[PDB]
Parts: sequence; C-alpha cells; structure tokens
Amino acid sequence: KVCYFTSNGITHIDYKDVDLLKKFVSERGKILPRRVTGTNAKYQRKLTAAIKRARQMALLPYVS
Amino acid sequence: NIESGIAHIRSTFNNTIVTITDTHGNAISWSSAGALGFRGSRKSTPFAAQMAAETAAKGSIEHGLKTLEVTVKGPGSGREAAIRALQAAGLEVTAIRDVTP
Amino acid sequence: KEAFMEKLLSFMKEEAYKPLTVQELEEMLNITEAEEFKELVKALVALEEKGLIVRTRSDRYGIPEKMNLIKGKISAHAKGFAFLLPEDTSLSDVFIPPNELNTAMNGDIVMVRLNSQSSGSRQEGTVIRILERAIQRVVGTYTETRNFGFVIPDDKKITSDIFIPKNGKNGAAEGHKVVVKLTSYPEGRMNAEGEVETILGHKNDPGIDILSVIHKHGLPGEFPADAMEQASSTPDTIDEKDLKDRRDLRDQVIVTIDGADAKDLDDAVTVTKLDDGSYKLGVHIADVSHYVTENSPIDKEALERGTSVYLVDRVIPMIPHRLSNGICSLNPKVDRLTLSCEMTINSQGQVTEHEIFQSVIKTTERMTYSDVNKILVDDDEELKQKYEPLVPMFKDMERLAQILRDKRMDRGAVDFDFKEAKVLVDDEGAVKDVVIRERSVAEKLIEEFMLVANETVAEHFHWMNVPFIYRIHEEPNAEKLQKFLEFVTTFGYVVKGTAGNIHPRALQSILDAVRDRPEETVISTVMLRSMKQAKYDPQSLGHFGLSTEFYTHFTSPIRRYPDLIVHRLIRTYLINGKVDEATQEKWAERLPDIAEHTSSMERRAVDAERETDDLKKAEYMLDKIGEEFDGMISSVTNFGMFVELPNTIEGLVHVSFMTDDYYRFDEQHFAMIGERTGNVFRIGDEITVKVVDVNKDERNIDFEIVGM
Amino acid sequence: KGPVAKRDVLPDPIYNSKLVSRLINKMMIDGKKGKSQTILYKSFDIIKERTGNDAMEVFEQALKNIMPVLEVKARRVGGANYQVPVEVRPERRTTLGLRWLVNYARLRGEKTMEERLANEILDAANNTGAAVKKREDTHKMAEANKAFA
RNA sequence: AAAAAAA
RNA sequence: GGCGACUCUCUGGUCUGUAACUGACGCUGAGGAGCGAAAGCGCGCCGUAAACGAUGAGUGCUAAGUGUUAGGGGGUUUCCGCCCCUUAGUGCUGCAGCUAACGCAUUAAGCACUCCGCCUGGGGAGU
Repeated sequence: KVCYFTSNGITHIDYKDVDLLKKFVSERGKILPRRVTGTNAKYQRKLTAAIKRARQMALLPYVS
Repeated sequence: NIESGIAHIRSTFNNTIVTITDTHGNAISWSSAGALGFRGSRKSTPFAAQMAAETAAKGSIEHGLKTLEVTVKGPGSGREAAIRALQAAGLEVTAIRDVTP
Repeated sequence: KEAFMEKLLSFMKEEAYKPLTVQELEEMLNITEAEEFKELVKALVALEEKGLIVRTRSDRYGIPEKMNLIKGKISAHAKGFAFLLPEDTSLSDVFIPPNELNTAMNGDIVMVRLNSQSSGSRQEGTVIRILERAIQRVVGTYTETRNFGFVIPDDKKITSDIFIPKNGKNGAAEGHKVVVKLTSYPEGRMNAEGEVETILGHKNDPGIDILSVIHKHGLPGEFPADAMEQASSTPDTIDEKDLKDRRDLRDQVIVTIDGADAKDLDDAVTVTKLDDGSYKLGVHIADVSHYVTENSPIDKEALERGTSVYLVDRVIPMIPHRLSNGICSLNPKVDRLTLSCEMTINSQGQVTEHEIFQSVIKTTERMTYSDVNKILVDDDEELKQKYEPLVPMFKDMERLAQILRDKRMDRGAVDFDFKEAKVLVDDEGAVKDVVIRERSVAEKLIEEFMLVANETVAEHFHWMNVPFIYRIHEEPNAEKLQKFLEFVTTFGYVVKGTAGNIHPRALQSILDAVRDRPEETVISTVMLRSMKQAKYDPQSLGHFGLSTEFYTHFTSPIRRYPDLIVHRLIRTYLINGKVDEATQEKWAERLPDIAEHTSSMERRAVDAERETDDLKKAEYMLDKIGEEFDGMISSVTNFGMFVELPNTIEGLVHVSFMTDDYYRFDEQHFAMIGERTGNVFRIGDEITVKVVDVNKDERNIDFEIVGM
Repeated sequence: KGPVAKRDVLPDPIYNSKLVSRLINKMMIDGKKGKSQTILYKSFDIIKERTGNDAMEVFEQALKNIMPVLEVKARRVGGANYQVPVEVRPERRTTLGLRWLVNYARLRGEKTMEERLANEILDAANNTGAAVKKREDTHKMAEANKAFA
C-alpha cells in the first residue's frame, strides 16, 4: 500500500491528466479513500482538488 | 419508434415501478409489481421486480428499443433483479446510475 | 385464467416436465401476447395460493407433488440436524430434523417429504424413506463400554457410535484406530452395527492423523504384488531396441523446469526463435505408455488410482516409485523415451505447424522455477554463468510465453490469482513453516507451453474424429451466476452477458476493472462461488476457463491416468495408424467409464490434499494463541465471520465473539450489519484478529474481533 | 433427567416369554398374580385346543395386530392443538398391546375370563375384534391429522 | 468455502 | 463562535530553515473598544449564552513508549524505501511529583516566577 505520487517522484497532480486521476476514482466516480489507494495525506488533498476541477470541466463524471 | 432510452426503476420497500423512456424523458412504456397483480409482501420481492422490469421491457421492444441507460431510485430489493431482467429481456444496459437521496 | 391454469397444470403434470421459470414456461407453452402475459401472472398467484404449483427458491415452478420427492443428497449437520442438496441443485436446502431423519447419514440418498409447516426460513424435509445407502464404511477410535465395544466415528457428523461385537474386535482396544465394514445400520432408536477392518494404530500417534485421513477418504495405498513384480521387471536403462523408430533429440538443448521437490519429471522443453519471428517449441513428455502397457498389472492399478495424490507429508503415486522417479522420470543427463509435440508458433500465438512423434531426449539440465525467474526477471549473472548454454533459450521461452498469454487473454480466458499456499513439513510430519505458492514468470512460462501443447493435441484428435478423452470445463451454473451478476451490480458494473450464455471474456473484463479497488476480493470470491469444476469426458465440450473449444491433458502421464490414456490413443491412432472401426468402437466403449472414474478420483484426491493442508495448518498454529494478526475478511456467513490471514489460513468469528453488537448478514450486499452500535463488516476489508481456538482434530481455527 | 430403567420381569415359566409374564402382571388384580397365572394358562390351553397351533404362535400374532405404530399426542404451542403423530417406542408398543388386550378381554360377553382372554387373543390373531380395531382407530386418527408431526 | 493450471 | 463543491479577486495568521539586520523593541492587562449562538426581536439592535476541552495568559524546568499532521537535517540507498536525529502541532499509554479521591502527568491538574479574572455554607435570589 504505497503512495503512487511520492513513489513516482510526482510533485504536482494535474486536473487535465484524466487517466492518471482515473486510477483514483470508482466506476461510479466516488473518490477512493486513502486507506484503499494508500495515498499520502498531502497528495490525497492535491488529488481531490484535481478530481473536482476535472469533474467541473466534464473530464471525469459525478458520483453514481 | 426509437432505439436508445432510459429505464427509471423505482424499487421502494412497498412496490417496484419500472418506467422506460427515450433520451428526452418521454415515456415509452411502463409496468409495476401492483399492475403485475402482486399484493402486499409480493410487491416488495425481487420476483415482482423482474416481472415489472420485463413487462415494460417487452413493451419497449415492440416500439423497437435495443440499448437502455438505467437509473435507479429507492432502497428496495428489486433493482438487482430488475436490471438483470432488462439484460435477460434482450436490451443491453450501458450506464448504470443510483440516484437515491 | 381457469383455462390457462388448467392448461399450465396439464403441461406441468406431463412426466417429462422439469422445473421452469416464468420466462421458460411461456416458451414451451408458448406465449407472445402482451395481454396474455398480463394473464399469466395472476394465474401464477392463484395456482401457488391454492397449492397446485410450488415456487422453487430459484424462481422455478413445479407442482408440490413434483418437488415432494426431492430425493436430494443428505447434507447432515455435525450437531444432529440436517439440510439437503436435491437432484437438480437449483432447489434449496430442505431441513431434515433429528426426530424425522429416520436412519439417514451425511451423504446418503433419500426421498425426503415436505411439511405443511415451517418454524423458520427453511422448507421442512422428512426422511419418509432412504432411496439409497451411502457411507458403506467409517473410520474411528474403538472404545470399550459396558462390557461391550463401540467405535466412535472419526467425524462428528455421524452423531451415533457403531456397535462392535467381539467377533469384530480384531485388535481394536482403547486407543487403536480402525475402519469399520458396517455389517448393519441404525433402526429407529438402535445404532449401526459393524466390525473392525484395518488396525491403523493407536489414535494418538504422529502419522495416524495422515493415515486416519488416508483411510477416511478411501485414498489408494500400497502397490499389489503383480504391479510391484511388473515394476521390478521394468528396465532401469533404455534398451537399444527401444531406440528404433524414435527421433534422436539427445544432442539438442532440452531441459526440465519444475519445483524444487519434484522427482516425477513429466515434461521437457526446448524453444528456438526462427528468422521469420515465429518460435519453434519442442514439448517432450515421458513415454509412460511404453513401460505401462495396456491391461498390465500397473495399468489396472493406475486406472484404480486414477491420479497421483500429494498429501502434505507424502505422495501416493499413480504408478510405482521405481518407474515414476526412475525410468519414466526425465532425470538430468540420460537417454529418455518420450512422446514429443513439436510446434511452430507465429507472432499472434497461432500454431502454424505441429508434429506428434516418438523420441528420445538427453536432459541437458534439471532447472527450478526459482532459478529460471532469477535468470529472466532479476537478471542474475551468477545463475546465468552456471547455466550459460540455456540462457539464450530462456529469453526465447519468455517471449513465446508472453505471446501465448496475450493470445490466451485476448481469446477471453479467465485468470484469477487466488494465492495458493504450500505447507512446509519435515520428514517426521512436523509443520515448521507455511508460505504462499507464488506463481511468478517461470511457472507462468511452463503453464502456457503445456496449455498450447494440450490445445494442439486436443485440436488434432477433434479433427481426426476418433474416440478421444478431453479435459472439459462447462459453462458456469446459471443460478449461481445470476446471483453473481446481481452482486456485481451493487457496485455499478454491467457485465455484457446473460446467466445462460456468458462469454468468458466478460468475466475477465470484471476482474480487470476491479483490480486495486474495494470491490476486488468481494467480486472475485462471488465469481468463484458461481464457477463449477472441470472434468474429463469423451466429448469435446470445450474449456470455459481457458476459453478454448479443444482441450485435453497430455503433459503429465506419470501422475494422471487420462494423460496415460491420451498417450496410448496417440500411439494407437498416429504411430500405429490404427483408425479402423473396431479399434474406435473398443475405445468408444472404454473411455466413458475411465473418464467418469478418473474425474471422481481427481475430486477425491483434491479433497484429501485440502483436508491434510487444513489439518497441518492447524498443527502449525497450535502455538498462535493470543497472537494478533492483520488479516482480511474473506467470507461473511450468517453464523459468524471468516478471516484469511495473509498466509491463506482462515478462521471463524461467530456473534459469540462479535461481543459488542448483534450483527446481521445482508446477502444482497455480502456483509455483516450491526445495529445496537451501528457497525459495518463487508468482505475484503483489512482487519485485525487474534487466535483463540485452534482445535486441530476437527480442523477449526477461531478468531475474535480485535478490530478493523 | 435420565430414562429410569423398566423393571426386569422374569420369563413366563412354561412359554419362556417375558411378554407372557407381562400379560400376567397386566391381568393381575389386587396383587393376585395367582388368579392371573391360572387364567392365562387356562386361556392358552383354550387357544391350543381350538386352533391346534401353539398359543405362542397365536399370542405373538395377536400382539402384532394390537400393537400400535403411530399415536396421537396433544401439542398446544400458542394455539396449535396439534395431535402430533408420535411413533410408539417398542416397549410402549407391547405396553399398549397388553393393556388393550386385557382391557377389551375383560369387557367381552363371555362368562369366564380364561375364555374372554382366549377369544380376544383368537380375534386379535385373526386381525379382527376390538383390540385390533383400537390400534386401527388411533392410526385412522393419526392418518387424519398426519399433516402436523 | 475452496477457479483454472501445476506439484 | 466557527470554517468543507469549483474558480478567480482581495486579505489575515501560523510553521520550518538560515542568521543578514535591530538590539529587550518584552509579558500580563482593571477600565475601554471590537468580534460574538437557537436567543429575543424589529439587514439593524440586542449580544446574555454546557459562549464549559467543566481547566486564564506568558515563561523556564522535570522519565519514557507509541501514533498522526506540516517542515528540516542525515544515513545508506539510484530517488523511492527503511533507519536515526530534530522543530511545531495533535492523540494514546505511562514515571517522578501532585491529588480528598477520581485522576493529571513535557498539550500538567508537577516544580517555579509575573500579571489578570474569580470564590468564601445552602436557601431566600440572580429576587
């Protein structure tokens, strides 16, 4: 259970990378919890902004 | 005569309605556990769910549907069976949605 | 309504009628009208209300009279009550009470009748008659009672003892383990009578635990005198006469890749990459059919045994250890009589050319899976230097295996990866360690080659249209799969298939999607519960799990009797050219009984291997008391919770140990729901647990909710 | 809490049958086992003189036909009032066999008990009379309410 | 409770 | 008191590191001013408040163990990883000491110093 963002030297998550963020949502769209993706709290928060910015511009869907 | 459509299943604890619409939300057909002649306990069951689901589905296939988007409401036990019943009728299901507040 | 209700009843009353669902009824009866469909339902309401047609829990309809005599297999409980598994398994478990089981034993075939009452969720069965006796013999400890004897069955599933008269004591004292040839059975209130068969030895002996299971399951044992005579007469070296009509392959680079403890080396492997980008794969299989000829003593025993069985501490081989580990074994650096399959495979994994022939190979080296991984994955130079002649071949082997896998996945094969485990015991049978059986690249390499070899042989003999044995896997059970497809809709997935005709690819497409999610272990577990078993059969019915229409077992004749049969059929049809009608009719008569028997012997073996694993798994953890572990919720039954520790060891957690709350099983959403505290325990959740009760004898392990 | 052991009666000295003794003890009044030992030995000489068969062949046949297989037991859980069909334990079969044999033999029209007991045994053996009927009666009744159990 | 496949 | 969709605009504070600078510029703070619930009631006033983690602010000192948040230094090691040290915050457990007891325990209710607020039997009465 490793942080993908730390592990791969990533500092800035980008709301435009749709397939990158897609690894961190369910099929419905729900943001998958830290306990299940193993993300670091720092990045979980960066990740979540990005997902929501994604959702606003219809790159990702809304929940169920 | 339309191909693509939505199926708005309302499975409550008391009843299962199943409407099917077009993409614009105009009703093509519908059925329900009560209109299936089930009464009381039986309207709650997932048996009555599939009955209604198929009854309205076969009504939709007459108008010539093929693909269904599904939307579900309510906490009833019928959605599971009803959605399989839309696949078992012949109509292929794409996007599922659970719009339960 | 009345008209149809009678017409439907008349149709259902026909002798050939079987249980039909609402949709299936209006297909043979035939209905197409929308208003006649509105007529069906209130009619089904009426017939079911009047008690003229009963709903089977699988939503199939049949007259109370049709089900009345379910005639299911007795699924009896250890405490003394029972459930039932009806002929068609579509029907649910019918409850048989202690008072009305009327001399029925766990696994016998009966004719249980329905009750017009039910004090619970279950239909009330009653053994009005026993259609068939099963449990012919029991194993157990003999105990002296009131100047009498009484063998107590090994299992607690038989709630009574077995009356031993003195003429059937035959050794059995307070201690001695013995099998019982039951010479009589229960009678209202009386118990079953018997004798004493094999004095296994004192019950509290190390190696009786195995030996007790050896006789419990009815596993094979010691080779008959005529088989051991034939084995002793079999040459330790190849005769120069046997080299005739065989292709020399000794000067080629041919090697074996197996587990570290494998002595029964069935298969050899060589790969050459051709200039056009295709690969040439040489699969060479130990020619057991040469030594073990048809109707020989070893052959009749090998049929009786059916397969090798691999218990934790020992192997019970299908053919004698002198042959299996000696002349048949592809031991390193010797001539070896082998039936070969040589295949040219293109860049899409398709076998362009193939040839099946008799041959003799010189095993250049005996390799381990661990060594081959270190060569290919870890890039280990020390092992490369040691096996320098093989290193170029292993690289060509890795590429071909990838091509074959890529084909096999694109064809739609279903590749679960449930972590199997290898219990590690010493020679005395003490469990020193238990670890996961890691199928890495080298195992997956050999797997793919054996698969393509097996597919190629099976395909060839399908098109030859001669009697042949296949390894089939049917399509999954449509009722169990229906529950699986519902279950995966809880998470919002849609599977492009029906419960009647689902394509393997669709089930893989779920397994890929769920990879690394909270719906991974749950789905995968419910997909298994909908899967079936594979079996041998003379008909080419296809292998659902491998998504191919032509499959057989060719690549392990030392340890599987259907592989030794294929070898004989290869020698009959291809080598000897005997495709005459009389030869076909002879094999067509013999194969169904061999296939059904060998499939029964495989299931018996696997059950026994698992039983010994679970046994020594407890033996390993007879010192884990108190010690907390972080292990995931593997199953949620209504009678508790089941937690797999990382090392594939499961244990129980009843509401007895769910001390905080009064939890409840949600079947639809596979989970434990507490209310008084408002808790949620789904399956696949990483949680902590403590070992409380490892009772080895019944193979129990218990946990308690340390937490989540 | 643990089923009390039934009293081990001696075998009847002339037929070596603990069944026949149990009949004597069933027939015995006011501890007059003598009167009942006489009556039976008088009744079995009557059976042997009429039939020609051994009294034991007839008496065992008589019991077979009187002995019940299923009985009605009152169960009143909540409402219920269920006449639960209960299988008669092999000891209670003989019990009810001998009880009915004696009870109906005493009620018969014949002058002496030795004749009354003889005739009830002879009727029981021919699958007829009143004691056989009584078994049928409770089985007819147990069949009537057989849907419980 | 326990799928392929291998040992 | 509070503050949770996203973006932009404007704007306040805190933490870490380095020490380039200033050189005690510091602490507390009656009164006063401002902020400040459902109140209560016509955006305005009102502004009392389990507005009680039931614990004033500032500072220094006095065992440990373990988790988490935001940083820093180092170590091997390719970064990562894993270990060690460290600053600030936030938890759990736990000495010495303290306590009527319960407990608190480097986020003290310990050991000290400065300054503020406050208490002096229960009703009557927050009249």
